[PDB]
Amino acid sequence: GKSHGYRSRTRYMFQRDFRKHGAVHLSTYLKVYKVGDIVDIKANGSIQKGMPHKFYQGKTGVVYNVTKSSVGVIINKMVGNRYLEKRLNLRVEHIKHSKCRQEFLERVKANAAKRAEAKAQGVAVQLKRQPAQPRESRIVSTEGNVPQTLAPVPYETFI
Amino acid sequence: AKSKNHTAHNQTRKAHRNGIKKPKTYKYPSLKGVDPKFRRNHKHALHGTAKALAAAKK
Amino acid sequence: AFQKDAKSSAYSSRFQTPFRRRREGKTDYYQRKRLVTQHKAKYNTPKYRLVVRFTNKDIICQIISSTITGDVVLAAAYSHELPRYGITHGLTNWAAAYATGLLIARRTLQKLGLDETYKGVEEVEGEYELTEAVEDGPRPFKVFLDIGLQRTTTGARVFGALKGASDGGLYVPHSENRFPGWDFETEEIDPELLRSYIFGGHVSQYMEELADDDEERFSELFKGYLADDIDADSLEDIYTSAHEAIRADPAFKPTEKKFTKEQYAAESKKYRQTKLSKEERAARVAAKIAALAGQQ
Amino acid sequence: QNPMRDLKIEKLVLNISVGESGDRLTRASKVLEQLSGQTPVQSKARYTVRTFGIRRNEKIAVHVTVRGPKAEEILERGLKVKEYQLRDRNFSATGNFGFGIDEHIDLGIKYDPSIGIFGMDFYVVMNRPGARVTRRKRCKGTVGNSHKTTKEDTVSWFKQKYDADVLDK
Amino acid sequence: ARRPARCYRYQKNKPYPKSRYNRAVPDSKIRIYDLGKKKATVDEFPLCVHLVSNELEQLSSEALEAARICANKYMTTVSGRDAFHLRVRVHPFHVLRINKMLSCAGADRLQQGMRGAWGKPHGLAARVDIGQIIFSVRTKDSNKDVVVEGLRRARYKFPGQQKIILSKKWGFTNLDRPEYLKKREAGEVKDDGAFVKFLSKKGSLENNIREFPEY
RNA sequence: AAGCUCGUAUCAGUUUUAUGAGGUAAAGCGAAUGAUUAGAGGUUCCGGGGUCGAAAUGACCUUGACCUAUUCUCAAACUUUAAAUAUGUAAGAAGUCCUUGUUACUUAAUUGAACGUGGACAUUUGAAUGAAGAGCUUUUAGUGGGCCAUUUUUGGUAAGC
RNA sequence: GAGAACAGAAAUCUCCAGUAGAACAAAAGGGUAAAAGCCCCCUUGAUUUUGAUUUUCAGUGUGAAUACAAACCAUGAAAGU
RNA sequence: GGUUGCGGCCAUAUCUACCAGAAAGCACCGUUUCCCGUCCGAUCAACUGUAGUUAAGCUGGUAAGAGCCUGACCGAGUAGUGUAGUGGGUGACCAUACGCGAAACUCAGGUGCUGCAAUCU
Ligand SMILES: [K+]
Ligand SMILES: [Mg+2]
Ligand SMILES: [Mg+2]
Ligand SMILES: [Mg+2]
Ligand SMILES: [Mg+2]
Ligand SMILES: [Mg+2]
Ligand SMILES: [Mg+2]
Ligand SMILES: [Mg+2]
Ligand SMILES: [Mg+2]
Ligand SMILES: [Mg+2]
Ligand SMILES: [Mg+2]
Ligand SMILES: [Mg+2]
Ligand SMILES: [Mg+2]
Ligand SMILES: [Mg+2]
Repeated sequence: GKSHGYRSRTRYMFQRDFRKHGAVHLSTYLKVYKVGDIVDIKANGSIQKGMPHKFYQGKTGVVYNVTKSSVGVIINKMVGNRYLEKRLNLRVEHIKHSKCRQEFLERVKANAAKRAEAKAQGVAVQLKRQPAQPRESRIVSTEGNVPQTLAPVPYETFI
Repeated sequence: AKSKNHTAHNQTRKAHRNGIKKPKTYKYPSLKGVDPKFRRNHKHALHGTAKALAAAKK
Repeated sequence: AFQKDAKSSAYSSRFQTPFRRRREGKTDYYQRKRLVTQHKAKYNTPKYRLVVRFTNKDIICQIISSTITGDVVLAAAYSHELPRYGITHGLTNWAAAYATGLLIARRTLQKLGLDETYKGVEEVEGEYELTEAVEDGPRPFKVFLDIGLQRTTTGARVFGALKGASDGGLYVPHSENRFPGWDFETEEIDPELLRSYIFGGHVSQYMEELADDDEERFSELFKGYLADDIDADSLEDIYTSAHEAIRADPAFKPTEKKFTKEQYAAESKKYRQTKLSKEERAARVAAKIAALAGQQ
Repeated sequence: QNPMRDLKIEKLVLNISVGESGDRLTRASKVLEQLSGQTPVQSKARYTVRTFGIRRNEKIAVHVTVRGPKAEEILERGLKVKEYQLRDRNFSATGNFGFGIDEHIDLGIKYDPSIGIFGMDFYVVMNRPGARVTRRKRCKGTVGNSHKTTKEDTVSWFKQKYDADVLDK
Repeated sequence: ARRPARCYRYQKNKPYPKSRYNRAVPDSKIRIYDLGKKKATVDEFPLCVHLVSNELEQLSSEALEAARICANKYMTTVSGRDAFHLRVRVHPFHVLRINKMLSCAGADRLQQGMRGAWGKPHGLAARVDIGQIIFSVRTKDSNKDVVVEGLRRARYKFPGQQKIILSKKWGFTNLDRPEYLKKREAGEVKDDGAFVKFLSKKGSLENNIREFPEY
């Protein structure tokens, strides 16, 4: 018969990152999680309690609850044709603070600074990010860089 | 008389006909799973804040 | 080397090294996790450890909180500071452990402004009691005993330092069944034996026994007592006056630090071999190769 | 020219591995308790191999560990049985050495039929000061190569002390 | 009653080796892979000739054994038993399966059709890629034509396309002949068995002195 | 189908940027596990034998193993490494920061936690592209035998299986 | 691996090496080394109350599991569990 | 800069073989009356800091060292792969187009960094 247990097909997912087995370092427990914090879920196979289901491995959610040894994380799970809210109770060994918003946070700080300097100096902002632009014109010198002519090589075996 | 057993064929098309809807975020989410000790103290704190702000209307 | 030394390349490649302080045999990380890990619903509250260590010739008593960058010392007390309070011998015995615990407790309470409140057990009688919170006042400074790798035995100097810190006004949760005098056959501790140990009674009784017995052993041990004119019966009042002085001024006047740190570094650098450069390594390799004009 | 790399007897272990676990084992325990002067410990079997009737956890052997002057005295007493002669093969590569005697009764009190006759196994573990580094709880370390006990050093120590000799290699 | 090899020519299945999950696999037909003067030193046989696959297919152990026997027999009777070292460089590790519908017309009465059709181990085959060397043979340059003809004879025992390629390496080493000659005159090559060991500029100078006294 | 609430508007089978997750393709096997070819150097203690040796293993040879450094070839239920495609999250006014009120929670402690009162910050309000708009609800039909093509892929010699 | 009477290839003792090549009831996979393994000491948290949550999923049930709350306890020096 | 206590990251820190280490610290080390634990004061407990030593631990250095770490127009834009064609080929498979892009290999460099407190020729 078929087998779909809780930890089915987790053989490599919940493995211990070769040469990184054993005790969890203390920074994991020294991190502090607040309601509203964004966390990535990655189960530690050595901590069998408070473990996420395999579906949430690699999912990023928001902390909604803080308990003695665990946090509650809000995930949006695709079920059918819509998203359902799921609330996981995960021990802190299975989560870490997400850096998915740190770029935005430093961008907000830098944008505030740039706006302040703009309103103290003159009128120019350019606060929105821009995609990589097409390259501008450039002059390529041949001084010491005379073009070397290449040709396709004949076939040989070298076996 | 055997038949087909399973397929996810056409299921994503059906799902996307009315689309995968994002779950309509709200300000002030529910406090369903929040620690009850915290909720008890939160109720008392909010009641105290309400009383203080009621007296603050002068 | 041998058939089992110079381990294989695969063994070395796949070996996972323990944490450095586990390799050094200094940190029990299983115990440290449970000591350090704070209830997540407090979010900043440091868990303070009363770290008690016993080297040869010194007793270290620290109060330590944990951060990601590393442990932070709030207050520290060493038994080599006890000569300032009037204890110059047996700086690692049970009474010195009690004195160092009392000193760290008093110093920490003074640093936190909790010395006047939570005076502790000033009238030491060897009774088992914890520091009690004062009504309508701040709770006592709570610390948790950290014995490290020291074994838990009935009569250990680490629990002597625990008793000292608790009597000094620090709230250190603990039971009495590890103090000297705890009757393993019943459910109560002998307070007079505990007080004797607090005031060095076991050492003084040994001194009197060794005096009434063979005397060259009493001249080998306790030689400093004879040279300082410290009779056995004076140990109790020596430790009593030490407790009074500790409570009077637990303020940690540090040493004067002659030969300041720059000179310390300069002197230590002379007896310090420096790593050779890659040019020097290549030169030595070339010298060793050229040393074989023929073959040795 | 060696300050405190003084080879000395770490311990002496007297072993009697009886095939059985009853009165014979109790008698052997009495034998190696009487001369050791301390209560010995009975060792259980781990397998059920053949011809011995040994089962898992059957308490088929008895051994006793002695240190200090008593260990030296018992070692000298057994070297007198061996006539102060040993084989080079008796010396381990790690610097320890042992021998075996039968007819334990030739030393101390006599045959004692109520106790019987047993053979014994002397193994002497040698070390230098600082072996505690290996055995302590905190900061456990490994003895350095120069400080390690060697078969050559133990042979030299064993023929210097006890005025004994070894046999052909 | 062996099935024709066309039934198992192509690499249709994932690799199916003998393992703890098979435990019942017949023995390979080819058991000898090194033959000729397999003890000859690297210096003795500079020329290398490869029989090289030009298809992604499977070579049965029976075909491998037949080709090895044919090539060895030709090269032995023409150039001598010890004028070459021939190495089969593919091993039949893939187990072929057979779902047996044998005989006894009326088999619909005692046969389940395609129900439970998982086959039993039928034989072994080596899975070869395009360009993968099937046969290698080192010899003296004077024996080039004999060795090429031996490989050409063996080529008839295999399905698909194979090519005879004269290697630019020295014997069974991975060095081009000029490079091996340069290392040999520099003294950084030592005969170990039928193969050699090379001096490296890494490792302890003591051992690099003890072996390779090129200093 | 009926609509309803709005539309200064919201979102998206898409890209970008930032940040995670993965253990498949490939690759690897002088890296672990398991397979696997050969020779070489040591255990003749090798499992012992052949052969002498008066007899030993005493000297050889040997086949088998073990050890050492090499060598050929492999893995759906092996693996250090490890893609491409696919995939979670974020890219603001429900934001960033600042002052200080509530609590029976928490702290040694106005320590913090959460929620508040007050205050500053609209051209690009903070990537791209698009947006017959967005959101919401009720109620019902039919259907619940499928099949085919490219690619991935299992059983099978194969099949318009 | 090197040693020790009977004792041999396997019994017990000793040292050295030993990243787990062992063990953890059972299938297999994961996990685990001052432990989760082995031995010893004390125990009944295999308890009470009624909720929330995860997997299967219709986001029904059932089973199993997670994190709390409110009690009463066990253990430990203690943090804790 | 050395050292100790507690640490963070957890080999650039490990491993192998040698050499060196002033001051302090640490350590080995001395003792068994008391508490305590052992077959064994070896471990654990306690006492002395006194009798001794840097021998070992520890720390640092050395090694065309093993491992590990970092980097590379090194291999290799290779293997693989997303997309495309009424492309080639009997087929097996392959080439091309628009993209993404390894691992092994080779070479070069490196061999703990660092927080808090105390202490030191
Ligand atoms: K052919
Ligand atoms: Mg993983
Ligand atoms: Mg159907
Ligand atoms: Mg513990
Ligand atoms: Mg198939
Ligand atoms: Mg998989
Ligand atoms: Mg593959
Ligand atoms: Mg334990
Ligand atoms: Mg079930
Ligand atoms: Mg001692
Ligand atoms: Mg001790
Ligand atoms: Mg030295
Ligand atoms: Mg190296
Ligand atoms: Mg088309």
